Amino acid sequence: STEELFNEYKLTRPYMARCIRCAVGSCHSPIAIEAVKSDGHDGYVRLQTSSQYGLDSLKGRTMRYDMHGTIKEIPLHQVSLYTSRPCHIVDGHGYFLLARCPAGDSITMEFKKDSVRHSCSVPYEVKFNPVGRELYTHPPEHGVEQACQVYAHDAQNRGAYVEMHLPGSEVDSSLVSLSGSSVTVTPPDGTSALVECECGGTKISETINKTKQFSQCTKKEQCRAYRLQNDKWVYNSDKLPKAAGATLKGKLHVPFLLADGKCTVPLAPEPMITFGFRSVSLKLHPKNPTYLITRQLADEPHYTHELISEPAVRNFTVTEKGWEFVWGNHPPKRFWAQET
Amino acid sequence: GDSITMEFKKDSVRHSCSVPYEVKFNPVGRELYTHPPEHGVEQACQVYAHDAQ
Amino acid sequence: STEELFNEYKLTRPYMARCIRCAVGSCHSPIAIEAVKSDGHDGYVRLQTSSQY
Amino acid sequence: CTVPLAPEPMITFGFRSVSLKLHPKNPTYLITRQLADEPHYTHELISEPAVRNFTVTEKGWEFVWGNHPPKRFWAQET
Amino acid sequence: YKTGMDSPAIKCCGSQECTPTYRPDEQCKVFTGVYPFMWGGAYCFCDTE
Amino acid sequence: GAFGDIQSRTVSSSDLYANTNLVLQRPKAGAIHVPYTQAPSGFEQWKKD
Amino acid sequence: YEHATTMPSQAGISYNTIVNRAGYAPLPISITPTKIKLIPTVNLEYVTCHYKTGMDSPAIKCCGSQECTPTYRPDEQCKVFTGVYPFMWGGAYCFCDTENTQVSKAYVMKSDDCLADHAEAYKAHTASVQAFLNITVGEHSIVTTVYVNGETPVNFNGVKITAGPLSTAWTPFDRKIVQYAGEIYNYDFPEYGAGQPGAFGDIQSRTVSSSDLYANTNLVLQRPKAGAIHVPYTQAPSGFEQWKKDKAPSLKFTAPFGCEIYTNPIRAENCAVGSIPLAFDIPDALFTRVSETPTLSAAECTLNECVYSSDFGGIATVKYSASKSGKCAVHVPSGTATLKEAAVELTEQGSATIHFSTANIHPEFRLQICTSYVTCKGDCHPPKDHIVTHPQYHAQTF
Amino acid sequence: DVQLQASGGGSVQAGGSLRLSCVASQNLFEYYTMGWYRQVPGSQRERVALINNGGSNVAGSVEGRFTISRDNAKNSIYLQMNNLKPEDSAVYYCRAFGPADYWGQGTQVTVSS
Repeated sequence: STEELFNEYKLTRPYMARCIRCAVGSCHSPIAIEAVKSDGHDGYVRLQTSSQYGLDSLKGRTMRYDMHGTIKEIPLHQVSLYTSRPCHIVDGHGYFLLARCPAGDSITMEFKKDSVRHSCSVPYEVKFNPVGRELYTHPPEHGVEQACQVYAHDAQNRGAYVEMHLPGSEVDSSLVSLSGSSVTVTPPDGTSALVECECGGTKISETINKTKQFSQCTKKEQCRAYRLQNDKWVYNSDKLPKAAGATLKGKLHVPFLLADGKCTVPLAPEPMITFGFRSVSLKLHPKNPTYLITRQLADEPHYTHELISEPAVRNFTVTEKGWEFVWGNHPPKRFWAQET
Repeated sequence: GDSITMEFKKDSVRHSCSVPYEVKFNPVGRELYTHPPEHGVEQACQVYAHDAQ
Repeated sequence: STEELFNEYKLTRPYMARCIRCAVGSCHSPIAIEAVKSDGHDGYVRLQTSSQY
Repeated sequence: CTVPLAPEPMITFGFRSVSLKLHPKNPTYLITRQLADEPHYTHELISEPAVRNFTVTEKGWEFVWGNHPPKRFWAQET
Repeated sequence: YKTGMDSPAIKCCGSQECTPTYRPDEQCKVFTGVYPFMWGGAYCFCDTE
Repeated sequence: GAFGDIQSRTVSSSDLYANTNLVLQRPKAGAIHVPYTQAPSGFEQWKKD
Repeated sequence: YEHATTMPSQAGISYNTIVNRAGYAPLPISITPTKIKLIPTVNLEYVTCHYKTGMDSPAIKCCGSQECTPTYRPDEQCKVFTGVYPFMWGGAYCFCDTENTQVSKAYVMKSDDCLADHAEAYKAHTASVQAFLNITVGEHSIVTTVYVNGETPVNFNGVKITAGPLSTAWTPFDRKIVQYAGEIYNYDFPEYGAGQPGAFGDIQSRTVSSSDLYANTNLVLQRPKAGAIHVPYTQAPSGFEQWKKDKAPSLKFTAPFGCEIYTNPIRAENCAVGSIPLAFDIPDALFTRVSETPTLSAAECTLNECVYSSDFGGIATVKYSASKSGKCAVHVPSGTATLKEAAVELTEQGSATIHFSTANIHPEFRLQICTSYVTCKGDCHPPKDHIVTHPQYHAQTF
Repeated sequence: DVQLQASGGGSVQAGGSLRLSCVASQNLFEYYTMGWYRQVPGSQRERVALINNGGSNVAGSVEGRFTISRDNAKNSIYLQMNNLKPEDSAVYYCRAFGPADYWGQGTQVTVSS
């Protein structure tokens, strides 16, 4: 069951934050990306977004996000992401999203509401890490299997935790309005509010579902009305204001961990050998940049580290003590000269 | 691209014409990028007019 | 202010002209290319055609 | 228009010597020049990471990297 | 490594102090006279301090 | 900026010596965040080597 | 009381002097040049940009003959073709087989996109120099803009100051100049009426709106394709285009002495060449009598920090016992050391610490302080940094 | 020292429009929030509008009539006034606030019924 592996996110909410570049420009968006970590090999990326996943206002493929205080939802497949070529999302849990993406410099994620498209683009470089010695750009279709490190597709609890936090006091200019002479406050039903005014002296008043008219004010700009909450904690993000007092209320395990799995790598051509006395000519013809890693079995290896992507000829001198060359992911090859 | 093609589809007829006129991208600054980036410092530039003044 | 710019083009008509490349061969297409100009920076291209927009 | 901005090179000082490590994402111009009457102006396009060593005297030295602003330097006695 | 972040501690028309947690390579710095914003207008209404 | 930047006695020592040169710059006006400048992760450059 | 001095031609570095008079105390002078300009006289001759070959409609005739009517457009070419069979979407335009005559006409004008992006030719000569300065004489601080020529002294509070012309009249500008997109190049173009194809200057307009054009691009008319209607042609490419494919790096990046060219009014900023003779008609009013100024006794100079660095990396504390307490001008007649400050407040019996830049391993000199001279001696040491980001602030002794 | 030079002030009638322009001697907007303050003769300086990367906020007295815009490249801020009324007459100063605070010298704006 995932409820015990998902009950933790019944205790928090999504939030709407600052986006340096939405569809317009410097902007406020519900999808600000705090960080994306990508330390796999075949292109698995874990993203931290400001929105929450998998939780109803349960259901699997639904992003639950914020909008000016009100929490809305939409299935994941309406949202999409790209860097230079479109991505393929794997899944998402809580604030984290596991996806498949190509190489690039800037992430750009986008979704669409009934009339307004909301996007966010950030210049966090995407680092694709090829495996072994055969360098490529897209995952292969066959070959030989090796051990690899890949982010886990599912959610699990492990020796790593993050920090949720108490919600703060968010100002709201909609709650504060202008009556005929006084200032009107209409806090949301079932929650208290705090309006600070200096149109006279500095006032601090808490209205608990109490529509209140306060004199001495002419415009609403002389006052600021905040909103208060206790439950539905939020992540230790730098884009939000701190709460009141020590700001610690527990910790939370992390999903999408780097596990040891198996990955297939292509196999390079078997090179053409043409041997003469104490020497060998090699004709090579790789499909891609592949490493030749050679040495001698003597007191001094004279090891050669080099990368070939173009078919080339090479002559080497091999001693009686032996010789080693490794071509791509093939096993090492041994050749000992004989007196002739 | 060295050629430009343009085309539309009638009820059942596809009209399409192509010409080999060079279409060359002109990067700005001292970096020879290919496709427009997302960020960076702001400079003056010369570009066509979107309006029809 | 847009309509005064727009009105002056009501004194012309669209027309055909020969495009060497068709969907098959060389035609007198209705969307012939008079010329193509590309001198901006971001690849925005102005194109001269035989039809009206 | 916005323009791409290249990473910061890695500098290294030495007695009448300056070494530089370079890692361009894309092809970018380096334009270097002495601050004297005679330039030895060097305009070059770098597209691969590389290492390069120049000499700078007490008379000054200048270089511009991609779209970054100009960089001036002056040698002294050590 | 990975850079551990804390939310900024903001006081409007006031002042703050540094509380060293003694975590490794801790960096705490205080800047006055800011004018931060949030979506629903300015987060606060002061001009200085 | 090189090897030895982070030093933990073992995998689960729960302590570490950090020498990574965290330098705090000033944030943007009218924007809540915590910018920073420091040396690159030395492990990255070493595994490049 | 006229006084003449020579100013190094380098903006951003302060210069301190003393006007000495027998019966009066020295008058300090502090001058910091901010910006030095070089404005050559500029003559516009013409502009050049993208060309474009507009084509006239082919005039057609069936069962007859046509003629060529000259029109005298720039590099205009007209030709007659015979024996064709034209066509359009409807069908055959003609039922006459032979003796069908076609007049094909073409010419060149300037691209209408280049009203803002067009290269301009220029003839430059007779350079003049101007300077922004911040002056302080007798705690009278001013910021001024001055021409350096032998005329036009600046006047303030009865003080006249005449700047002597430069010690050298060299210009980084050459006679013949081209500007493009705000960058400027010393390249040789042809004159008016002698342009060539393929190279810069192929087409030539006297101004952007002169509407008188010269064109030479070897435009040749080719024989039309049979069964079609068009004006085939062949010509050399836009010489402006291949010149902008050449683009030798701008004088901004090949100028001598590292002084920066700016093009709003074209000039070169802060060319560090030569020196400016100066002369100071300072009235006697600002001078101070000796009795009005402090006179000291029993002064001792000690070198605290000694490092022959480019900057003022030298600390010297002079202990003194002064009769009166008052600010006064302190200087070194020689060039061994460059003092950071020209004057320091004097107490009755205190000591004064002075910053200076030195270049002698065994620095030894006499410093003049407001009445008298005191010997200063010590030993400097090498600095620690191989390269710095600022120039020298002293002269190098043999 | 950084200087804020304000211009565009003058004399107009009621129902007219104007555009002020304050230009800074240095590129300072990227680190500063720009503000326009009006001062009736004998009254304290009071905010008209403020602008920075987070948007623009205008005073409620002049909402829907005064709008503030910024241009970092030109180092210029513009305040377009429309439908002015006789009480709008005052000396308007541009303020740049950051680690340091700078006040514009100001220009006279007069509007008559």
